[PDB]
This record gives sequence, structure tokens and C-alpha cells, in this order.
Amino acid sequence: ATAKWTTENLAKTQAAQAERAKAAMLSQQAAKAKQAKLTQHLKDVVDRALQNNKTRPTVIDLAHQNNQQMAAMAE
Amino acid sequence: ENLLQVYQQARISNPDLRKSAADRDAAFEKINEARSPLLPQLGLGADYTYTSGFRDYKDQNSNVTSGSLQLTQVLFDMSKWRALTLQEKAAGIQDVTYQTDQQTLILNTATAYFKVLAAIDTLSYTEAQKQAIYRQLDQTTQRFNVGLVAITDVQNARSQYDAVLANEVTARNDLDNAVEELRQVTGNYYPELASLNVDGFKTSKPQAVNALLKEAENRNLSLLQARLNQDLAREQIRQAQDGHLPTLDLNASSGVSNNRYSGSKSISQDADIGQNKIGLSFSLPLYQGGMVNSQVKQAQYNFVGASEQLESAHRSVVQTVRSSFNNVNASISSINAYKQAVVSAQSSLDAMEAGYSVGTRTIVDVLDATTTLYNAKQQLSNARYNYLINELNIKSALGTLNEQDLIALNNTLGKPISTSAD
Amino acid sequence: ENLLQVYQQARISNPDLRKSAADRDAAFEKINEARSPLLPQLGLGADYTYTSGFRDYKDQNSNVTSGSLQLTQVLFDMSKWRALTLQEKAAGIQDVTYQTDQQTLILNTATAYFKVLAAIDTLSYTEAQKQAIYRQLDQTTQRFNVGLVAITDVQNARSQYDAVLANEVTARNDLDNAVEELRQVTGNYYPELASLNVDGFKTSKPQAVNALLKEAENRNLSLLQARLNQDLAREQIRQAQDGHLPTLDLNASSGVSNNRYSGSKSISQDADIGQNKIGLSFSLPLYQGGMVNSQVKQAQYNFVGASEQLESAHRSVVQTVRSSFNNVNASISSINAYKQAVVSAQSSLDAMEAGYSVGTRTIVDVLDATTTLYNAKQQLSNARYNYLINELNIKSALGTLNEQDLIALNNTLGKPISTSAD
Amino acid sequence: ENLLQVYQQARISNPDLRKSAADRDAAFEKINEARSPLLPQLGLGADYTYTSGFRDYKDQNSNVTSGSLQLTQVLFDMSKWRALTLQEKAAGIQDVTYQTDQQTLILNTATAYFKVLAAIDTLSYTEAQKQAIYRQLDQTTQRFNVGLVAITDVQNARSQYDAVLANEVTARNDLDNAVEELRQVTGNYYPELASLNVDGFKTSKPQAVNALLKEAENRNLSLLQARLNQDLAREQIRQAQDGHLPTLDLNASSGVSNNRYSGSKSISQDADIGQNKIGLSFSLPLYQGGMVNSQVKQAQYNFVGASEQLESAHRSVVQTVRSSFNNVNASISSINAYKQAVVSAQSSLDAMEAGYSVGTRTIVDVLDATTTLYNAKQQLSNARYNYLINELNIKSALGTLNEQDLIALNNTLGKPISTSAD
Repeated sequence: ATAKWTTENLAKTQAAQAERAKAAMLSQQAAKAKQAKLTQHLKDVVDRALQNNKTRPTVIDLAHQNNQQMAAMAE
Repeated sequence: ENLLQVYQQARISNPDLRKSAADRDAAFEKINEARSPLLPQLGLGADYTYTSGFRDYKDQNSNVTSGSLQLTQVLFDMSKWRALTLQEKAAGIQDVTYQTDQQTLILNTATAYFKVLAAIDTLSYTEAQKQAIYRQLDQTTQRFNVGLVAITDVQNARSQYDAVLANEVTARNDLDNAVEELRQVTGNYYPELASLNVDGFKTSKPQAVNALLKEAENRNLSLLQARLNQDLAREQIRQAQDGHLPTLDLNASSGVSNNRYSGSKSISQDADIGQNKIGLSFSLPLYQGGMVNSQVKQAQYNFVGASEQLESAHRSVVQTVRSSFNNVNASISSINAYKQAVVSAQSSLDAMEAGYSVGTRTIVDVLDATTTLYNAKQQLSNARYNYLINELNIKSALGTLNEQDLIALNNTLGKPISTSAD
Repeated sequence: ENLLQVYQQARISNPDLRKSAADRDAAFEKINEARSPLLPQLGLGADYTYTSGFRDYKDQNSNVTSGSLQLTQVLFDMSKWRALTLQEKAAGIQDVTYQTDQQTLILNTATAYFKVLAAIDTLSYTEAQKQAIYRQLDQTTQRFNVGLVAITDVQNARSQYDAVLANEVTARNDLDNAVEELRQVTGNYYPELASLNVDGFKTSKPQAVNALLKEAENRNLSLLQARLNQDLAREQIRQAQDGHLPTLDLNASSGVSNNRYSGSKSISQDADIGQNKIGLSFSLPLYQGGMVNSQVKQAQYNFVGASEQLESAHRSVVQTVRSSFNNVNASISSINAYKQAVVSAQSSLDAMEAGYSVGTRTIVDVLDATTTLYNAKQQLSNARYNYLINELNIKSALGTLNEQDLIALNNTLGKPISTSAD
Repeated sequence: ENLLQVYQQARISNPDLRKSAADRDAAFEKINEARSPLLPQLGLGADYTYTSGFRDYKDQNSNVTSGSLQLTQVLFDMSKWRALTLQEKAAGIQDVTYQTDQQTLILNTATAYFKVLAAIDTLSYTEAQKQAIYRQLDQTTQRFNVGLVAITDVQNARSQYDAVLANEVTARNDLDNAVEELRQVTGNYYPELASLNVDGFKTSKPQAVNALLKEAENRNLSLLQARLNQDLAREQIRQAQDGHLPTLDLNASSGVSNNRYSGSKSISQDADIGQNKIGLSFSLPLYQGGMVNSQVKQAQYNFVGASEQLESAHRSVVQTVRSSFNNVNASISSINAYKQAVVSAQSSLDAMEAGYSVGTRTIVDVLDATTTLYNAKQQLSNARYNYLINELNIKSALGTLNEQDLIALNNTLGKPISTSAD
């Protein structure tokens, strides 16, 4: 059955290649999950960095009105 | 039902394309977020403060209630114009990625559809081999029960039959998995698919590899992405060395305030004040500690990296184009070779049957010849399907893979055939 | 020693799990960093300045030494509440990733264990094939040295024997590498592992594929991640369209200052100042240049992309569930087929030996039959081990892979066997 | 032309290395961008304002024109020192990645070159097999046209010949693709490559695996990266718990102003103001809502994750070192086994020819023996080339792969041979 044995082993290796493809797909799912985690991390970090620092009255508006109050103060 | 209809359902439902389109549109909209800082920023603020002194100010308390309407415009800020241009370039890159995803969908659809057809052919040939070996086994069993042959031939035939049975199991599994992958690609279960017309099947040699390489350099998408990334790196250099420049602003404001001084030592008087400022601010950094020079050098090194990515993409394109050319030529040669092999195997099988009838050969030889014949047939079928996939791979390398390249195939197809493993 | 003990050492020592747990804990702690802005933000400051005038102020110098204790509280800021909620959802997603990593460890441990067992069996059957062919070769050499056979048979037996020796070398190497990979997975070198009990080995049909698909849609983790990412994208839309809203702050301050004016033209006098402010700041952006609208549209497109990722995950789950079902059914059919093939091959080998004794056959046929028999035995073993791995793959698709699914196997196992390639 | 010249052309032109070098240099330059905030930062500003009052301030307008030269220096800010140190460590990590990329280039160049050589040998042996089978086919055709043999042998020889023709097609295509990949790696088309000297080919056992593991733990680059990432995580902890600390600044300023009050109720007078401030600001966050403690805990969890990555890297290094040791030993054993197999398969082919001449055998046996012989030769060649690649894989595992390890190989090579498939 050698004429058949070679082709049998080749089809078995093709099935093993499909299993390898499935493992590679699991690997790519892991990598994509890690990329998504990095994306959500940078997202949260940027939201935090641009929220707290700005929530404190650093706006030109608030400073300008405070400057009017200080101007009124000396009179 | 065929390749065009399959591709239409896929294109309409495939979620990978819709996600890539979402990303494309998200970038083309982020263009507007990047343009916004150049437009009038209007804001409102309001404060209420109760000030109380406790050192040289005892009994000097104040209640201030202020409200301001601030406006801001940018008359000169090159960093923001460069950011807008960067976002336009990033949107272009996303559009090219969307094009690459369209081509990838076309290629995956065709590859899965042909994988299903090839699995059907493989199962059919395994069943035909099983039937042939079973006929031989029955002939031997009869000639033995009558007494014209020994049990050796019966047992050999039984072993070969069992091997073929195992192969049939494997082939059925493969067909089922191929149909499941086709459903994953498209989104529907197709019990009937248009089959390949092997009678009217033609193999045309692809055009010269030099023309392929020229069209690839001109159209291939892995190169357009690289060129656009190079331009993006150039514009990043420009943005970086745009930090030495000044900036102008048109800060305007309309503010109002009500101060109420209330204390025993409160010498000041109440006031209700208003103001309308129309300012013009100018900013110019003269030194920052080599920050801008360092950023410019980093941007230059990133541009060097982008140029090397472009060269790497050029090499990959050349390699894949030439590989696809060679693979198509090899698939043509293999189709011809396997045709001749199938004819010769059928002749040798007839020869083994005759020899076994006259006693010059044995039955293990007959069954080996049967296996050889049907292996040759399977190889021929796989060669045809690989030729089609390799044509598609060329047309993908050039970046010119579109629906008409599938209309060609769908014309190459023929009568329907069932995908059920029965 | 067996599969439970191996899995326990792995679970306790495997560094991938401990890293995933570290990431999970880091997210669940970042929740507090995200909650911190909402809480009060006390701070301190102190300044010392020496001012000197040079235009209409010559000889009017001042020395100011100030110290402030500022406090801040957020009474209304929806962007920060949305950030906190986003962080909580991200922590949930990290927990789901940790669960997926637990399942991955279970599956990898089982796969490595059974890879080692399969290697041991492959080397046992290659050694058995070598011994059988050597017996045939020795018998032929003796019958030749006596004069009952020609040198042709001796040389053919020698060629077959040498081919089997090369296969034996390959098999020994594969077993050694399988042990190395098992040690990579667990962390220990296992010289004895519990072997499969082939006598008490049963193959049970998996439950209907509809029940599998229901349980997968309800429990599969690649879907929980996708649904949580969809919810996260929706909450991101909400965060984005929460930029139109105002914000309130409760800025308080306790400040003290010491001014010392020192100059010939210094008309002003020294001062020791104090102040206690309890403020209330209100902020409201009215226009920013389509920034917020652009962010909202980008968030909507990102939500569309997340919905499409969810659809892609659903298709992948369906595909893998049905594939694992088909693979288990195929492994069952293959176990049965290869059992029958082993029986038929043993019968055919006996038949070839008889025929060779009576002259009907040759010795190349005998050695081919031996090779066929032992290939069938190897295929049967591989079929059993693949059936076990495919059961595990189903249980992974449903997301219900845990220690009890390993207890089932460990009960399927039996007497120990050595992993040494000797 | 040989392996040294190929590797030199590759090293000089390979774009992957040049991109990795660009990244290395970009990091080593970003060191300066990270150090900049510690250096004096000078800036210039200029303002023009027109203030107008409308409530108890009507007809009190002002025209202010100011210009300031601000300077800032950091006397104590540990977060920025930690950022600088972090960037130095990141630059070190980039340098280690560049070393890894150098080794990757060496290994890829060697692998591609030997892949081309293996493909040349495979094609040469497929052509030799074709010539042998065609010789047998011609002998049989002649003996038939004369009448000394039946058509069975002719037909069988023809079928075997056609199968070998299809194998030749496959081999030619594989050789062409090997040459295309080699040119992608290097950048040139090599029509002649130095061939392996099989006469002066020696197989040396690698040193004991304990010495390999020691040298790997000391030199392997996947471990240096992990140790440096661990140190980086430690420094990140330090940076995080450096938020409790105060900061000092030396803000200085030289300002000038021109106030012009113009209004009917404008009591104030014009002024030409100047000022020279030399300030010193001190900041000390007291309570941040638990932001700093949460950041420190997250950094500690990240350090735990980095330590676990280090353990994972150590396990992967051990696994790959031991695997490469076993693979080299197996390749040695395989070379010897295949040498014996080739000798015994040539003997068996001669035996089949003799038997067929005397009638003991058939022609299918002769052609099967020819196929066996040439398969053994192909396997021997592949074994030699795999031994060379496995030596390289060991030297890569230890991280000691350099140009002298390629000089050794280039010494194992010999006379040139053409890469054309003709």
C-alpha cells in the first residue's frame, strides 16, 4: 500500500497543516487582543491626561475673569 | 451557486470589509477633528468666590460673581496646519488599506470556493478508488469461493480496501470543513456550487514578467502604502522643524463681574464692572534644551526607516510577482504532465489487469496500479484548481484584482454540483 | 506522572498565566487611578520673587514670599465619570482575557502531554517495525548462507532495514523534542508519564451541533470579549458626546503672603497678607470648530467597527464549533477504520509470509506488508490521541474548559510509561 | 558566488537592518528630547490688548502693549530625571533589538543560500531519476520491438516515467522560487553559487548541552531583552512613586509694557512700565485622590508581569537550546543513516536488475528500486544541508552568531554551481 501510503501521509500532513493554521489563528487572536488592550490603555491614558489637567481652571476664560476680579480689587 | 453570486453575498455581508470601511470613514472624519483647532474656539466661564483675609486684612471680606465669554482664533500656528495635513495623509493611507481589504476579500472568497470544489473532487475520486478496489475484491472473493485463486489475494485486496476506507473518512471530513470555511467567508451554507468545466478548460500563459513588474510597481497596493508612509514621514519632519516658528492668537473676551465688599474694616466699595478685550498674543520659543533639534533628528531617522520600509516593500513586490509568474507557468506545465500521467496510468492499469489474468503479475500490482491511477487523477484536479488560484495571485500582485477577474472565472465554471458529503 | 499532576505544576508555575494575572490586576487597579480625579485634589505651593523695575519704576523693588494651600473638588464633570466607567469595562475585558488564558493553558498542557505520548508510541512502533524487518533479514541471510535463496532477497531486506533505521532516528529526535516542549509548558522534566489505556478506550459521540452552538453563543469567550468591546465602544460614544456639557469645580484656597518693598522711589509699604477663598467655577464650551461633533462621529464609526468585530467573532465561533464537531466525528470514524485496517493488514502480512514460503510471493512484498501493518498501527494510535485532542477542542469552543474536563481524561489514562528515547 | 560575498552584499543592502538601525538611532536621539526639559527653557511673548468697559467703567478704555522674555529652569523635578533614565534604558533595549536583527539577517541569508543549494541538488537528482527511468523504458521498448518482452513492461515503465516528469516540473519550480527568495534576501540575482563540498564534509558533535545552556543564559539576546525590560519596569516603579515628591523652579522674567489709557472718564495716566523678576516656585502635591498610590500599584503589577516575561524567555531559551542540540545530533545520525541507506539502495537496485534479467523479479520492482535509490540520495543531501542550518541554529540560540560563524561555513563550501533550472 506504498503508492497509497505516501498519499495517505501527505493528506495527514495537510490535515496537520490545517491544525497549524488553527493554532496560528489562535495566535493572531491573542496578538489582536493585545493590540486592542494597548489601544484601550492609550485611550484611557489620553482621556485622563487631558481631563484632570484641564478641569482645573486653566482656561483663558477663567483666568481672564479672575484678572478682572483682581483689577476691581485694587479699587 | 457560482462565484459571482457567492462574491456578491460575501461583499454585502462580510464583516471584515465593513470594519475596514468603518476605519476608513473614522479617519476621513478625524480629518475634521484635526482641522477644528484652526477654527474659532468660543467658551464661557463663570465664577463665584468668597474671599476672607486673616492677616492685615481681618474683617475685609469679598463676594465676587463673575462671568466671561472668551473667544480664540489662531492666525499663525504651523504645527496645527501640519497636523491637519498629517491627518489627510493618514486618511489616504486608510483608504489604501480599505482597497487592500477589498482585494483580500475577493481573493479569500475565490480561494475558499475553489477549496470547496477541490474537496468535492477529492472525495469523488476517493469514492471511485474505493469502488474500483471493491470490484477487484469481489472478483477475487468469487474466484476463491469457486476455487480459482488462493486466500492471499483476498486478504491483500481486503487490506487495500480498508486503507481506502480510511482515506474516504479523511476526505469526507475535509469536504465538511471546506464547506464550513466557505460559510465563514460568505455567510451562507451553499449546498450546490457551480462546478469547474474541465472540458472547456484552457490554460493561457501569463504576459511577460517585465510587464507584470511594471504594472506592479505602478499599481500594487503594498507599494502605495509604503510611498504614502514615506510622504507621511516627510511631512512629519516638516511638522517637527515647525517648532522653531512663532504663533499668533486673537484672544477676545467679554467679561462682567459683580464685587460686593462686606466687612467692618472693608474700606472698598461695591462694584459692577464690565470689560470687552480684543487681544493679540504672540509666542516665540527661543530655546528649549535641544527639544526641537532632537525631534527633527528623530523625524529624519523615522524618514530613513520609512525609505527602508519602501525598499523592503519593493523587494517583496518583486519577489511575489516573479513567484506568481513562476507558479502559474509551473501549474500549466503540471496540468500537462498530469494529463499525460493519468493517460499512462490508465494504460498501465489495463496492462496489470491483463497480466494478472495471464498470471505474469499479481493482484498487489493491480491494486497498486489502481491507487496510482486515482492519485494521478486527484493530482490533475488539484493542478487545475491551483492554476486558477495562481492566476488570481498574479492579478492580486499587480493590485488589479476586481470583479471582472471573477467574471472570467465564473465563465470558466459550469454545471452545478452538490457540496454534501454524500 | 499523569495529566492532573502535570496540569497542577503548570498552573502553579506557568509564567504566561502569571503575566495575564498581572495584567488583570493592573487594570483592576487602574480603576482607582481613574476614580482619583473625581476625589479631592489637595495641593500646596510656595513662591519667592524679587521684582525690579527699570522704566518709570527705577528704584522700586519688591520682595514677595507667598505660600498657598489649594484644594479642588469636581461637582459636575461627566467626562471623568465616563472615563471611570470606561476603565471598569476595560477591567472586565482584561478579566475575560485572563479566562481565555486559563483555557489556553489547559489546552496547551493537554496537547503537550498527548504529543509526548504520541511520540513515545511512534518510537515504539518504529522500533517494532525495525525488529520485524531485522528478523526477516536474518532469516533470509541464514537461508542464503545455507543456499536456499539468492542474494537478491538479502540486499532488498538490507535496503528496507536501513530505511527503517533512518525513520527510527527521526522518531527518537521527535520524542526528545516532544519532551522538551512538555517541559517548556509545565516547567519540569517528566521521565515517566501516565500512558493511554487503549483497552478501556471508548469513543462517545458529542452532543448535537445545535446544542453546541447554543452553549457556544452563551459561553464562548471570544464572544464575551466581542460583546464587551461593543459595550465599550458604545460607552465611548457616550463619553464623546459628553463634551457639550458644562463642568463645575469647588476651588478653595488658603493663601498667605509677605511683601517687602525696598527702594528709594518705593512709595508703597510692606504688607503681611492673608486670604481664604472658597470658590465655585463653572465652565461651558459653546463652540470648538466641530471638534465634539467630529469626535462623536468617529466614536459612532468605531462602534460600527466593534459591531462588525462582534459579527466576525460570531462567525469564527460558529465555524470552530462546527469544525470541532466534524473533527470529533471524523476521529471516531477514523479510529474504527484504522482498527479494521490494522486487522486486515495483519491478515495480509500472514498471507504474504505464507505465499513467500510457498513461492507465490516475493520478499519485497513481505517487507511492504510489514511496513503497511506498522503504518496502520501508528495511524490508529494517532487517531486515538487526535480524538482526545478534538474532544478538548470542542470543550474549548464552548468556553467550558476547566479542570473537570481534565479529570475525565486523567481517568481515561492508565499505567506509566517512560519518556526516555531508550 | 559564495556565502561570504552573499552575506556582505546582504548586510550592505538589506533594508530590514537599515530600518532597525534607524530605530536604534531614533531612540538614542530621543534621549536628548527626554533630557531637554531639564535644561534652561527660554521663551518670548508679546501681547496687544484693547480693553473697553461698559458698566461703571464706560469711557474707560485702555491700550496695552506688552513684551516679556520668560526663562525657566528646573532645580528639583525627579519625574523628569526618571523620564531621562527610562529613555536611556529604552535606547539600550533598542540596541539589543538591533543586535537580534543582525543575527536574524545572518541566519536568513544562510538559510536562503542553502535553500537554493538544496533546490539545485533536488532538481539534479530528479533529472538523474528521470534519466534512469527513461533508460529502463528505452531498453524495454527495444526488447519489445524485438519480441523479447511484453507490452506490460513498456506500459509500466511509461507510467513511471510520466510520474517522474511531473516531479521534475515541481522541482524546477521550487528551484526558481528558491532563487527568487535568495534575491529578496540579498538584493541580487546569483546565477552561480558556491556548492557544498560533500567529499570534505565533516560532522562534529556540539559541545555538551550544559555548556550550551550556560553560554545561552549569559549571552542569548531574548534574555538580555527580558532582563532590560525587567530593569525598565523597576525604573517605572521608581518613576511612579516619585509623584509624592515636591518640585522647584527658577522662573525668571524680563518684561516691558506700554499702557495708554484713552477715555472721557479715563482717570488713569499713560505708563511705560518695566520689570525684572527672579522667582522661585515650589510645588508639593499633598493629596491627589489616590492617583499616585494607584500608579505605584500598577507599576508593581507591571514589574511582576515583566518578571514573568523574563521567566517565559528563560524557558523559551532553554527549550530552543536543547531542541537545537537534539536537532544537530539527529542530523548527524541521519547523515550516517542515509549514507548507509543510499549504499544499500544501490546494492538493491543492482540486485533487482540482476533478478529482472534472470526473471526472478519484474520491471515495476526495478523502477521502484530506482525511485528508492534516488529518494535516499535526496534525503542524504537534505540531511547535510539541515545539519548545516542546525549548527547555525545552535549558534543563534547562544546569541553568538557572527561573521566568523559564516566564515566556517564558507570554508565548508566548494566549487561553484549554476542556479539556472537548465
